[PDB]
Amino acid sequence: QPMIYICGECHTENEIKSRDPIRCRECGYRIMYKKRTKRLVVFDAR
Amino acid sequence: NRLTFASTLSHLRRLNSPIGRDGKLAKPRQLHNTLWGMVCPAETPEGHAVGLVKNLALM
Amino acid sequence: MGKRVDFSARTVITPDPNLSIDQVGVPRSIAANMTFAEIVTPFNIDRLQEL
Amino acid sequence: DEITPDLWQEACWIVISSYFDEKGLVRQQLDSFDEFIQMSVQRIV
Amino acid sequence: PYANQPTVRITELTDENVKFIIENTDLAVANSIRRVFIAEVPIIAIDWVQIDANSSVLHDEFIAHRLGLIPLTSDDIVDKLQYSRDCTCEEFCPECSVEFTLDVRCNEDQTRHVTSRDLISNSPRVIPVTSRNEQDDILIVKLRKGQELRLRAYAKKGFGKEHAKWNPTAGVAFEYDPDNALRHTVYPKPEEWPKSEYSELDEDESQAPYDPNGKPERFYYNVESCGSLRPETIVLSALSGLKKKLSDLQTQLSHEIQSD
Amino acid sequence: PLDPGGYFIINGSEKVLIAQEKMATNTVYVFAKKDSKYAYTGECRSCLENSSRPTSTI
Amino acid sequence: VIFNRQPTLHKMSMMGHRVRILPWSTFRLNLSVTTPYNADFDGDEMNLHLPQSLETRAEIQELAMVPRMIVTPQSNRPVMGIVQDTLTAVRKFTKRDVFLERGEVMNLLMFLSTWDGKVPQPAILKPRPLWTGKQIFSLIIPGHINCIRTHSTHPDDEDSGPYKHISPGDTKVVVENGELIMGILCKKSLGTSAGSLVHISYLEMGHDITRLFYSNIQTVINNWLLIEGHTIGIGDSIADSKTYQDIQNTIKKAKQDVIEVIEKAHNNELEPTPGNTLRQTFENQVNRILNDARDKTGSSAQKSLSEYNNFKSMVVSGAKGSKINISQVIAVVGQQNVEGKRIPFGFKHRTLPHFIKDDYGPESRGFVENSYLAGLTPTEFFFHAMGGREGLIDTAVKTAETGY
Amino acid sequence: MNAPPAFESFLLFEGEKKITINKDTKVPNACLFTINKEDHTLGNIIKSQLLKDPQVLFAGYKVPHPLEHKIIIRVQTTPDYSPQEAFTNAITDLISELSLLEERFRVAIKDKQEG
Amino acid sequence: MIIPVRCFTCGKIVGNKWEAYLGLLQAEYTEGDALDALGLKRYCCRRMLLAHVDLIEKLLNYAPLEK
Amino acid sequence: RKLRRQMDIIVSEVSMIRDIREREIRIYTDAGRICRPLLIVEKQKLLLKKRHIDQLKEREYNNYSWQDLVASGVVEYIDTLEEETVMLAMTPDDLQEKEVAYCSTYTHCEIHPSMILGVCASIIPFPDHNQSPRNTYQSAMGKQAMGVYITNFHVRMDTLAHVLYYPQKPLVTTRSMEYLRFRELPAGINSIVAIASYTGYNQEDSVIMNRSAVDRGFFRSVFYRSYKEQESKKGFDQEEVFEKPTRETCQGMRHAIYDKLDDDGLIAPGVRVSGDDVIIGKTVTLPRYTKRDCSTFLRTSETGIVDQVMVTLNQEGYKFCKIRVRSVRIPQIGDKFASRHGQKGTCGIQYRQEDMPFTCEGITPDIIINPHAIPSRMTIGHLIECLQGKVSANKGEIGDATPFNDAVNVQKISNLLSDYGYHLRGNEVLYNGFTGRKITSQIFIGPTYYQRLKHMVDD
Ligand SMILES: [Mg+2]
Ligand SMILES: [Zn+2]
Ligand SMILES: [Zn+2]
Ligand SMILES: [Zn+2]
Repeated sequence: QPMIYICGECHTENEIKSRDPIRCRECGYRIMYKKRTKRLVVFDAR
Repeated sequence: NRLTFASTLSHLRRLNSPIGRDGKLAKPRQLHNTLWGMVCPAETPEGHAVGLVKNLALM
Repeated sequence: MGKRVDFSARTVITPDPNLSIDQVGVPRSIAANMTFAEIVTPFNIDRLQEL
Repeated sequence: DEITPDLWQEACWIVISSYFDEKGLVRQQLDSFDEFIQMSVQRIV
Repeated sequence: PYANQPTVRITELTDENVKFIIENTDLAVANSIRRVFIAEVPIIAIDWVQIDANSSVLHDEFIAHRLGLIPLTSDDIVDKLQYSRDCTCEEFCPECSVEFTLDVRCNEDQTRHVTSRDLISNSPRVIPVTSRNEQDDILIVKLRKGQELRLRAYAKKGFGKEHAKWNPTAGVAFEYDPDNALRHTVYPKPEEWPKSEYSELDEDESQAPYDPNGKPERFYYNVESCGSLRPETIVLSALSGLKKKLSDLQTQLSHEIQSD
Repeated sequence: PLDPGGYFIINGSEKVLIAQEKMATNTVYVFAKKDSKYAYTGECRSCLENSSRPTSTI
Repeated sequence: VIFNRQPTLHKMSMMGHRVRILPWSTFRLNLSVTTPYNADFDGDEMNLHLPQSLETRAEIQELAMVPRMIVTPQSNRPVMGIVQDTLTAVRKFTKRDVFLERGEVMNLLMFLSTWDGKVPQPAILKPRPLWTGKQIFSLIIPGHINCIRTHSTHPDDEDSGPYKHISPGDTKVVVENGELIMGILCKKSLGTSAGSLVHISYLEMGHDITRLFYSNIQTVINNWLLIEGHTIGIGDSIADSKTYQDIQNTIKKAKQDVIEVIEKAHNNELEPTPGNTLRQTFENQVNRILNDARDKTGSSAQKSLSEYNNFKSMVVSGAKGSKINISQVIAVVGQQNVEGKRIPFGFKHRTLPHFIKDDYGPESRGFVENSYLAGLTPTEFFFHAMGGREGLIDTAVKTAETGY
Repeated sequence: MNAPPAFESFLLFEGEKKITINKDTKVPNACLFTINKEDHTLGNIIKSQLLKDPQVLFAGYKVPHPLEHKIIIRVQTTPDYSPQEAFTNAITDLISELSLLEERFRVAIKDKQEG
Repeated sequence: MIIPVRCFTCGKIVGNKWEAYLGLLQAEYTEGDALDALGLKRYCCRRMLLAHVDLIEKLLNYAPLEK
Repeated sequence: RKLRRQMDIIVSEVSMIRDIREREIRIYTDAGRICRPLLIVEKQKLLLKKRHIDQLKEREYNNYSWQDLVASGVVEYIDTLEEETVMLAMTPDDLQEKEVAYCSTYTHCEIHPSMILGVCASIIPFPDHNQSPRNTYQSAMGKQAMGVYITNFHVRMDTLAHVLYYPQKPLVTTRSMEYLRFRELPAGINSIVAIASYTGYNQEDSVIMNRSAVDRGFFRSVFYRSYKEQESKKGFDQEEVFEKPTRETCQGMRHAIYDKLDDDGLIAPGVRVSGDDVIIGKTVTLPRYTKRDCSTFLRTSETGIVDQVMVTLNQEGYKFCKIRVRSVRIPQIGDKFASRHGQKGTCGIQYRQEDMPFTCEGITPDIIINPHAIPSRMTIGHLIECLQGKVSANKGEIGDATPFNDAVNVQKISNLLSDYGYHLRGNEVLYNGFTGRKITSQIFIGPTYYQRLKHMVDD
């Protein structure tokens, strides 16, 4: 439900809900990056 | 082209002669003696654009 | 005169001296996606059923 | 004063490195656009 | 119609390599032994990774594939462990795997070199070679201030044919007939070729004379181990493995003969 | 730092202008066509210093 | 299935093949069936059509299969034959000095489908039992066919004098009752030429027999080449100092002769030939002098090759290359021609700014006096690019005209 | 997309026999041993050991295809002998040779470790 | 972009030789003598240490995605 | 000329052609006149003295760069139209006194003849030893070779990008790569190749690879694919929006499961995504009621993993998402490889280290090519490269394969190779990996810089 995003300039973890223009409340940067999922992904060392 | 640093440099140093790939005349596609030092005699496509699409020399 | 067709494939080729001149190495993926409409008969009803 | 044949191979490539250290690989593209913004546009207006 | 009576004579034995000589045996037995050293010698290596966090410039698959190539001391443990195929356990267990852990974070300004020394295992016998108490520690990945790498790996028992990471050898110098007596090779200019280290000939000569009744004998070896298994353990584990395949093959054979 | 540049960015697509070759202008070139009513033809693609119109070929 | 490759030029470009299922994701072909398609494995793609009816299945099984498409009515000769490796190894396999032990033979015979299971009595029973390559090829050849061919190195002065029926070099291929009595096999005896062992196998014996004759020649010879092995390197492109000195002297004389021809024409001491202009006469004389030097240098190199040389093993068997490629790699590349003429004066009376004006000499007009091994000079390299670029242009232009 | 599992080369498939014997009808006293999940490691040693048996007239091995991990071994023996018996003795002889080679290696290792 | 673990040809560990290799070069050592001190005799392993380009050192010049 | 050489009123780019026979004197200042630099030549000597090379060595201290060299009247920018009236010298050696004077009136000299080559052709070692078409086919492949197209590839969300796991600089390199930055961003790996026929799986422009090397990261690469999408608010009639679709409200929902998506409608990084899967859940309002599904699915036969996800605003102030998928591409049967001399071919089969040949020492060749490709194509540079690479690896240096360099030939390389216990001609005895028996023909083996091309079989 929280959907925390990351910034490209300040790298601040800010919460952004749907129907909300993308803008970093900490620095105003307009590009947001998602955080690594919590699912358990397996990688075979081959 | 961002597949390798060589392609990027070549694409940024690419030439083009507007003779038309449709043309079947070998005179404009031939490696003229005047391509020396100004153009690569080897760097050129082998398809239907031989000799037309060139590549500048290093210097 | 020339048109697209079903039940076809295309990929890179590879040498294989362990095959006869009349043999061609078909991958398992292309063979799995491509099929042959075989009619059912009491001679093949058993095999076709298991398949 | 004169560059001997044994030292030539080092001098020629040294001169080349200076060229690529100042001009670059795409200098013909930058200089073209530069002269266009400085002179061409102002002249066209 | 019977077996040979081979001999052995070791000329060099260290912790990295072992140089021995086999005489009075067939070329096939010597070659298969060479193939077993690389492809049929069990060893422990990482075969399962679960990245919980990786903020480094290298993606997960780059690290996972990189962890597998890290040699783990498996002298006496590989013989006790079992294959995941034959084990009656779940996806993992202590009898069929060795759990690893890694937790590193670059808090300082200097680049943090994530090495094999950070791989913490639950079993003290199975550990990275460089961590075994000179040689430096293996470099897994470099980290920048603010980056993190945390995972949970699991090692398994396997051999070379499945993956090169299960190869305990770093080079197997197999040689026989240093002097070209059997003429298996044909040097168009024998004078232009060098002399082998095992050659017994005067510098004035190029190759030994032809021997029609000669047979390939006196095979030379140099088993340079990666570090996991001692150079001598690779040979013993190899012969035992090659002897096990033939033993199992003999059983399946008798199972087919009596059925026919 | 190694990116040499020399390209633009339009709608997120890195575009590069390919140098187009063309016959020199303001120069006299005497050619000879084998199949034509004229034996020798001397043309000159003319254009003012500060180009403002197409090339008036005479 | 129907296996096709574009451009479909001739009727053999769509032949019927039997399916073989395996893991990996590539269309694996036999290497002999790649000549009809003109297909190399340098990234080529070839389509595969699967008929969905018994009628179409039976139709292809009797009309378009590879066995029935071995011989072509275009030139009444086979289109598919032995190939790169199987042709060079079979040459080095049927030689007179090829002897196989009891172990190696059993490994080869194990790859034979047309084998009755009876090992042949070796051509040498003492002091050590040894089979010969021809003694094994006799089992590969089916039926009791009879053929006569000649190796590529077969001299013309042999069939006249003595030893005509007993060749010293093991030439004069002679197959009798399905047994390779003697001779070294090559493209002339197994390739796509008329009257070869394959063409005779398809005529006398059926198509199924010739099919196995193809596979057996590939499996066995390749399994034997695994022992003998083949390679190519600098040792095969190098020649003794004597050869280089003879070549440099030969070229030094050619360049001196041209200088005399130039001096003659410059002093009006050269007259035109009937039906040619003075300039055409000058170029013809020069082209003749240089062409003669290239041939003379090429022969000197061919003579300098040893029986172990791998380049010679390719030209002899005809698997790939020719005597010209060797002459260009060792002795001299030769003159570079543009539009059937020497390098023209692209500049004002010059081929390049490094040469003087009005220099019709060999180096100025594109004579590559160096070999690919010794290295080409800057001028010789640029000129060599023209002779090559002209080939790319033609290959890129004729496709439309020829396709139309 | 089609990369076959690596363990598929050594593991036997369910319902698949490790070794199958097929009597050859071309010549008498001959058989073909089709062994699954093997390679040249075993074919050569068994081949070589079979040639040394004078009662074996033919002994060879082949790989129908490298991508496969099976092997075919042909064995022809004298009428008084049997091919299956040769394939068994060849294994028993190889086992003893390796056992002797193994023991003689431990001694050499021990002698070298001490001095 | 970073020194591999094993040599593609033989399989010898080389990941623990890059840092030591650099520490020697700055000590006025030759590329050959340095590779010999590390125990690299075969030209296969020597290739890995002499033909490698440490690009990760350049990837670490860019700030990360998270602080 | 004196004015142009002094950076006077006339700039260096000015061309001054004095046709002598025809009394015309054409000066040009127009743009597009392709030209190149050349070393001016006095009566019989160069103007580039030793004092210049000294200052150019300390270029970082005394700020003495190319511009100060041109202003000194040592170098001159010559165009094609002026080359006709210029008499060049390929090297200063031509300026010396010879038994027979050829020109004796030189007026210019070349810095280095290798400069006539472009970018993709300069990377070729010994291009003057190969057939010209081959050098051309390589120049067209160098642009298709995998590597590191740019250092900041983790930030760029390109639609197609191939990154090599372990790039390596060529042991046999030219002195021009230092300027192309190929040493920093190479596009290939130095491979121990053996030119031999091994089982026949490398015939007709094909190669046999070492499966063990591939297992250690040999030519392994990763495939980055970026999917872009945006929600358009063109009008109140129908508006798109990123949101996890539902089977009860959406209409055009495929049978694929949408559980991998988040409430925001975008998938999260680190998730495993296969073909037919959804990464962006987009729904469009209708005029399965009142909204239709317009989700973006993945291309078939991809089986990748999401590297990162980006969300921002386009020019129209609408939401704009970019998803960069990552897929590791292992070199397998069908993948195309090519050296720096036109020797292109696909991996016919992958043999393990145990099944591959080896020398007296445990050196198996990573790649095996069919020698039949050398004679027809006459790519001698491939053999010399394989030689200079064997000398460089055993000597501890980087081979200088400059095209036109008389100080390096095949003889000198051979003598240097005989000092390290190897055959002077590169050949080496190999042992059949299946039976251990020697190979009658001493095979040719050595390090050769090979490249992997994006033209894979899976694509
Ligand atoms: Mg092709
Ligand atoms: Zn921010
Ligand atoms: Zn378990
Ligand atoms: Zn190595």
